[PDB]
Amino acid sequence: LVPMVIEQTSRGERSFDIYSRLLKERVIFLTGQVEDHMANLIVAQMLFLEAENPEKDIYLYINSPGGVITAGMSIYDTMQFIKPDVSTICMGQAASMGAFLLTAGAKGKRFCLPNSRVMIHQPLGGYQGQATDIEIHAREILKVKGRMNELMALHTGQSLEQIERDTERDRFLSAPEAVEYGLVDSILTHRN
Amino acid sequence: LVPMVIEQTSRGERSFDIYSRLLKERVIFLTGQVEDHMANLIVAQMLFLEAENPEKDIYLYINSPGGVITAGMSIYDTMQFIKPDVSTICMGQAASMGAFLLTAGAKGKRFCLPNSRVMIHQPLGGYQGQATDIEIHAREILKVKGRMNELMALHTGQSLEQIERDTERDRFLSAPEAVEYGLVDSILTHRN
Amino acid sequence: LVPMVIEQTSRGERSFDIYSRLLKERVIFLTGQVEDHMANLIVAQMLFLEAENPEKDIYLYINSPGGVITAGMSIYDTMQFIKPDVSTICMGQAASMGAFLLTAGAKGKRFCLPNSRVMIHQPLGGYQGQATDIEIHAREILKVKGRMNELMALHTGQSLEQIERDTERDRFLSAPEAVEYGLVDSILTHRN
Amino acid sequence: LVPMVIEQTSRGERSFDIYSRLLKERVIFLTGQVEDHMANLIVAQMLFLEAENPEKDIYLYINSPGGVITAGMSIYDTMQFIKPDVSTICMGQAASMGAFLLTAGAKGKRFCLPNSRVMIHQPLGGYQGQATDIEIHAREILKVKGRMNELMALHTGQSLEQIERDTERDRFLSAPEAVEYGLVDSILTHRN
Amino acid sequence: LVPMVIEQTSRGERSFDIYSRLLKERVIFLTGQVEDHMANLIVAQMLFLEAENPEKDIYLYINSPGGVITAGMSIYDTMQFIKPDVSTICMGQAASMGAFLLTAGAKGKRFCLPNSRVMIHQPLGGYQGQATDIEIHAREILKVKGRMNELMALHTGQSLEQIERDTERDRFLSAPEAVEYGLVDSILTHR
Amino acid sequence: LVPMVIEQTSRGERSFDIYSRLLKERVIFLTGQVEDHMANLIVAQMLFLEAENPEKDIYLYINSPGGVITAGMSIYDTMQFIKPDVSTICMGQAASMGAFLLTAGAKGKRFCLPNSRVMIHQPLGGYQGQATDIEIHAREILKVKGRMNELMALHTGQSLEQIERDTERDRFLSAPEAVEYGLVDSILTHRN
Amino acid sequence: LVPMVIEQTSRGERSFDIYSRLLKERVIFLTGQVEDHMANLIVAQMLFLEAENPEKDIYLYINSPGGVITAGMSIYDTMQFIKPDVSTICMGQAASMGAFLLTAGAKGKRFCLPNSRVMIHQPLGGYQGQATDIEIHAREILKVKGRMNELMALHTGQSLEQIERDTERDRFLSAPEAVEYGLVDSILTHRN
Amino acid sequence: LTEAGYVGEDVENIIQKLLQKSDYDVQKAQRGIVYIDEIDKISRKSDNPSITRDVSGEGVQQALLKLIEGTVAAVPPQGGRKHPQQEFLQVDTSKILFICGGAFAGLDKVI
Repeated sequence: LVPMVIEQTSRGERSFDIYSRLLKERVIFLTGQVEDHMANLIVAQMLFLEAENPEKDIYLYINSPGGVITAGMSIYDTMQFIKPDVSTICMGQAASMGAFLLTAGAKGKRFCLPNSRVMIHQPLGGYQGQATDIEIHAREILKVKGRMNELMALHTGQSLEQIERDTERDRFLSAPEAVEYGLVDSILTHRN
Repeated sequence: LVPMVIEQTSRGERSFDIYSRLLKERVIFLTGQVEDHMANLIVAQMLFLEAENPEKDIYLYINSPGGVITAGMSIYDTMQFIKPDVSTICMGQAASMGAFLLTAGAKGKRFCLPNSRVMIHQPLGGYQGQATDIEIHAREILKVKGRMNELMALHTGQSLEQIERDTERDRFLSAPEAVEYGLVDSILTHRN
Repeated sequence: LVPMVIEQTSRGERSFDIYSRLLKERVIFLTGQVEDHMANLIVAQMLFLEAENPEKDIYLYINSPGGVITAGMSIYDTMQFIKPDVSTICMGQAASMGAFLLTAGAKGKRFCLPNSRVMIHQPLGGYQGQATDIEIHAREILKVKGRMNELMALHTGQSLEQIERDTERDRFLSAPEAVEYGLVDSILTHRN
Repeated sequence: LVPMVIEQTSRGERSFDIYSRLLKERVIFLTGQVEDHMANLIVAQMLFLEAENPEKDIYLYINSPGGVITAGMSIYDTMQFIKPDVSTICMGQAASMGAFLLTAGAKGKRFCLPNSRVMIHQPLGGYQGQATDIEIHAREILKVKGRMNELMALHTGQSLEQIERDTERDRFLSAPEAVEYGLVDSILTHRN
Repeated sequence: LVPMVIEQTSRGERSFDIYSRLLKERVIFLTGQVEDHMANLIVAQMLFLEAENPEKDIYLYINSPGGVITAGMSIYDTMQFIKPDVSTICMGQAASMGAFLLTAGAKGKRFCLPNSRVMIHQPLGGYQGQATDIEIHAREILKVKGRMNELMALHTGQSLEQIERDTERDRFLSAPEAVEYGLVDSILTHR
Repeated sequence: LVPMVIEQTSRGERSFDIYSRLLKERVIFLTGQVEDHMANLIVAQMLFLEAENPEKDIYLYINSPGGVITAGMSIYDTMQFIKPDVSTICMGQAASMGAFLLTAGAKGKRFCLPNSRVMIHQPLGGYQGQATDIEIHAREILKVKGRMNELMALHTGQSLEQIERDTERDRFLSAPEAVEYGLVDSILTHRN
Repeated sequence: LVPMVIEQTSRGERSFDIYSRLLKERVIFLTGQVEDHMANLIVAQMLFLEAENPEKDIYLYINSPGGVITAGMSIYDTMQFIKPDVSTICMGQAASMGAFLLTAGAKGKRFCLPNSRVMIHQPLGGYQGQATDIEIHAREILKVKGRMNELMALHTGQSLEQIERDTERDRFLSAPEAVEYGLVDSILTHRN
Repeated sequence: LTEAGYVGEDVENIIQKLLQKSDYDVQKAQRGIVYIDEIDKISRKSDNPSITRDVSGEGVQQALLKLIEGTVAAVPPQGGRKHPQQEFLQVDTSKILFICGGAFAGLDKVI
């Protein structure tokens, strides 16, 4: 059950759900396995906030175990397209897509909690059919792997070859380790 | 759960769901497997916007893995029947039906994100029964394949023969490759 | 989720779902498998609109793969009973029952989209039990076959013998072919 | 889903449900398998209408395949108890229990659509256990059979002997045949 | 989908569901298999109506093929506990638990429709485990049987011995038979 | 479905649920199997009523077959903590946990209906694993048995030795038997 | 379901669910298996309440049987980051994750009911695949175990070595034992 | 009473009633006393954005402010609406005591 909160506005008081109240403050929650349905919902929130104030920054909280590659790309392309800077935050964990979207945030505004975890791995996929069709689908996932490693190298700042070596197998990066790798910029330990 | 947003108007503040708020701005969201139920919803949204302002251009975001052919044709015919130019955008991916509807958009207003993945294939179907019935149903899917390829050539501009060869098997096209093929007109990398 | 739209009248702003807003304009949506519950809903909408304005014409958008025969007869009888002329429009497809309702529309007001697919077949049913009971149910379904064919011949204008021959096995008719057969009167290619 | 409708009254605009709106006009919808839960809902509707205006008639629309006898028998006794006459209209079909309620309507007010199918059969049930219990349940269902046939003969006007023989097995009756048998009075071909 | 009804009064117009509108008239709908959840809901309706007016009679429409014995006792005890007389009307049928609640209504305010079927039987139960535990549960269910028969005899007015022989096995009854048996007071044929 | 009720207030009529309306009168319903979610709801009601009037008593109607011990202890601790006296009432039955909460009520305000059936038994549980783990879990459940028996003796007033003998196996206590045993103070035969 | 309660205050009375009403009083209910969805919701409540009054304390009721580790760290980090002290209360039980959050409360503001239970154990997980991947996951979970023990030692004040020995196997601690261990500061028996 | 510029009424009419007893003599009317009943209805409505422009409520209070504290108030001669009419009675309310009595229903809950 989602709770409802009251906001003391000039034009009386209004009741908003906990998530809608934070949406008004340019805060978007990314939780659970990434999919087409939820991705189209985050895209709508990003576009709506852009209209209200393009200058103001948008905050994104990433606590997810990963998901579909295509759905995540819609969010990534939307973030780069919109003028406002998206400040990504990692709570709990950030898998392959959660980490890719995390590092995709604006330079200097990527954060992670001290006890948070990060995990980066190469894409996973499969196809059943004739050898002819297998070769086709295999070419794309290989191309997607190279495409995702190029973008991650850009944000992290590391060489393309280094990302390939690490992404070959599942790798776990702690919050301080992520700072050195370049996925995030700083850690939010306490409010200052 | 869809968040609720407040819209400020002269009459006063009003509460709208994230999807309805964007509908007011002539934005229709196509998501998930295409089917008769969601198609009728999109059709109603298209006709509603036509009555409000048949001159303004409509927008149709396409992030779907494909689906039933018949449901898609209802959307395609509706887009062509109405006067407003339908500007299709590809977010995440666009399969056979998503691509057919994407390229069906108004000339010069078809777009795709840089990391989107387009895919086109021939129709898929099957039937179990007597040999006489099999021949009947087999002839329909062939007509559908020929009819769908004819329309793709009209929008993309490629020859009918080339469409048949390329659509014989699953073909994946990146955003830049789609521009050359003719499925889309431009790419939205950043807001200018 | 169903999007909500705002209607502006002298009384003030009103909020309707996308389906109810179209119902205000004498538009009824027939979608999916025909059954007892959905048929009663359509019947209630036809009667409600009759009271509001028995002179204006009602519209029915048929996109369905067919269904129960008994439920369809309730809709057919209701259309012929009420004074308002019912205009039937085929979107996507119209199977046996959808086609019977499509052709049952008012003479001259039956329309179909260009890429629509119409299919007409004879009734199908089954019974398990004693031979005596089988003879009863077998005779009943044959009456329905003859009764349905007699009504189709009236609207389409084809001879009863011709309808019986074509309906013996599944027959797929395109939008132009349907015009010749008599199921529909004209095609709605573009807004004029 | 159910489409909302607006009723224009001097008090102000009122948003009603499609079924609730018809209930205001003394129209009750009997749809689907007759069960205890839906029967109590119909009973409540009848009692409510009786209080509002016991003089005005009530219209019961029957489109169902039958069901439990105990639940259906609670509606029959309610119709006979209340002072206002209960008109019964058959849409689509009226099986064993649906037919008993149809013929149970007020004399001269029972109607049937031209293409509706009215089927009547004897009660069916079963029990598992000891021989002593089987005798108890076997005698009970037989008494119900005689009870139902006695009432059916009263409304239709046919002798008890004829009803017993005809209802020994499933018997399908068309709308005109039902008039001669006595189940209904007139056929609503067209509005006059 | 339950329909909505509009109540018009001088103060204004209010919208209520069909079940809530009838609740204002002290009408409770007992339906389906008896259980703790549905019984708790009926109990809440009895207490609410008692608070509104402890003098007006309450009507209870019974249509159910029995159910859990413990849930039924909650309804029965509640009816006797509250001052208002709880009328019982049998619609469709009233099995073992439904019949116990039907006959439990206030004397002279128990009704049944002409075609209703009333069936009474002894309690049903089972236990799996050690022989020692079986003896405990067997004695408990037997005590419940004697207790229920005693209560039924009191309301019906039949002797306990007569109730025992009749309730040993399923005994289907009709509305006229129930009147002479004592389960009900009169039949509501017409208004 | 929960039926809503209307309450008349100075401001005007207010629509309330059946359970919420009774909650205003300091009435809480404990029904069904005991578990973590339902227990927190009861705890929230006890605390909420404490704020309204810490002096006025609370009426808890118990009808349940038992459940989790940890969840029940939260309710028991909450009852003893708050100032208002909790008057427990047993409707239908009260098993091990239901009875523990029943007898936990304020001395002199514990009631039971005449036909209710109370039952008390020792805790039951199980663990699968290594012998070492079994020793730990066996020690914890035995402690719970000793702790629960110690509390039952306090409320009922019987010796600890007598409680252990009776609780070794299931013991069914009627309403009069419970009064002499000490579980309840008196029977609520009638309102007066 | 949850009972709606009305807040009696000037400028109009607001009706809230019992959970939302307590949220206004800075009370959050952490119950059930810990997961990403429930933990993310609690994070919003913590951040939301911080805006109203960073000085006032926030109360958290824990009746959870444990859960995911990543979701728990999202709450633990949020508790530390927000300036208002988070007062934790144990109701019913507090397993490994619930206990970690219970002890994570501000020093001197950790409570537990007298009949509450607490248990602490090492993290449990599993992975299926190649030996190379197993080494990666085995090292990751071991680091988590060491990290969790370090934090538990800090709050409880116990030595890291002692925590390791005690958490090797499930260890059940009663409310008084928890005080000596250091998980909680005091017990709430009765209101003063 | 209602806010000025509306069809309901004007607060200046209060002095007209006081003049009837005073024989329309402003000299003695200035030393009179006044009683205003049902003042509770003039209270502001709950959470009003003020776009409604309350005339029956807040508008009445704003006009009475200067009247109670004391100020020359034009009074029509007899049963006439405020208008460019040259004839107007200037009555000072500085010495005219006011006693506002009302039943503030619901105030008990507030206290």
